[PDB]
Amino acid sequence: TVRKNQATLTADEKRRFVAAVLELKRSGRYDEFVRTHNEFIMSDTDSGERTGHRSPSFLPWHRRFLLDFEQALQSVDSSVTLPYWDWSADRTVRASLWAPDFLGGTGRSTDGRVMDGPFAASTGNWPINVRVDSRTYLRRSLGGSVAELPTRAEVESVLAISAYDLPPYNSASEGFRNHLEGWRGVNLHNRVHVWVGGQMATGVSPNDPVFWLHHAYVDKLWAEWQRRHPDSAYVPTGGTPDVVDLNETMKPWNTVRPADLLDHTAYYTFDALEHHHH
Amino acid sequence: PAAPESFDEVYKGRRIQGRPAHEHGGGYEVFVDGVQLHVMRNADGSWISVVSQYDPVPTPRAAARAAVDELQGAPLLP
Ligand SMILES: [Cu+2]
Ligand SMILES: [Cu+2]
Repeated sequence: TVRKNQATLTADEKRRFVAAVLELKRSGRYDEFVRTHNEFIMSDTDSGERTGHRSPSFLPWHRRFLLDFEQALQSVDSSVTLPYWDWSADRTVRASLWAPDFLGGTGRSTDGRVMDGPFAASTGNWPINVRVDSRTYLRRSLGGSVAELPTRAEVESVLAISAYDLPPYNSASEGFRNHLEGWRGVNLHNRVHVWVGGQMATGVSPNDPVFWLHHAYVDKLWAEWQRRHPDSAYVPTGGTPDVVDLNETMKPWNTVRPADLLDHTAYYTFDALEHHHH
Repeated sequence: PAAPESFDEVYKGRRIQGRPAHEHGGGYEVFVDGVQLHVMRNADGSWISVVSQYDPVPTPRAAARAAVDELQGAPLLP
């Protein structure tokens, strides 16, 4: 399994990815990923149990969720792997990611409805079923609620932080995880959700297929952080209430721990990942 | 932390209400036209909601207003 930069996919790879995603939607499997994500993002809380977000396990949790999704895609087309979106590089509305042969573009200004690409509601192939309001069409407002996507310099400043995470292990933390998630500092992951807008900015954000490409890049940034800091590792390592410690298992699977997901190479590699250097 | 005060107003034609009280166990509840809007308090005392999940706002009334802004007239679903 090699996860590739979306911008580098061939036309045949784009076609096969889109088709596998539409088949997971048609068969009813796609929407249960949306629902699981919704359940955790509405439950993960700074003052209580927190597993998928606002906590050290944000990164291993999303790594295992994306693996479950990639495995579902490979069950439809074994050649398909999850691509990633480097939003530091591919940062305008004219990026090929947003072309009608891949994810389609921004939403029209009246109702934010996406009007082109394979996921436009007019296709009849992308009903929004798991939702928080009456609208059943994909919406986006690229660059509408926040001006700019993160830059590489901003990404580098976060990758430079040595501590994986820090007490109190929530949205108030200093440390790498919370800066990558974006609750403190220049803001990487949260701001990208806001920049896309539409469902991507809400608690049913996997309704937009760009969800997976964004999270696959966030996942790559964790891998990059590990190469930059081979000496630094997941924390906490024991006895922390409400937080998943290194050797504790994670919901909803219960059969995997952060410790099992630190090394992505047991499951996939990237098209390119610098080895450790100075 | 103290619970925010309740509120009741009409904003962009919709009734928004807040009050101290599959999702966390809410310490504060917000409604848009009588339908509950899931909101959550962050460590720094700001708020988010399901309709605007990644963008903190200062208060539960701000989250209600941000939800009405984003909904553009659509009924909320429970
Ligand atoms: Cu996210
Ligand atoms: Cu070294």
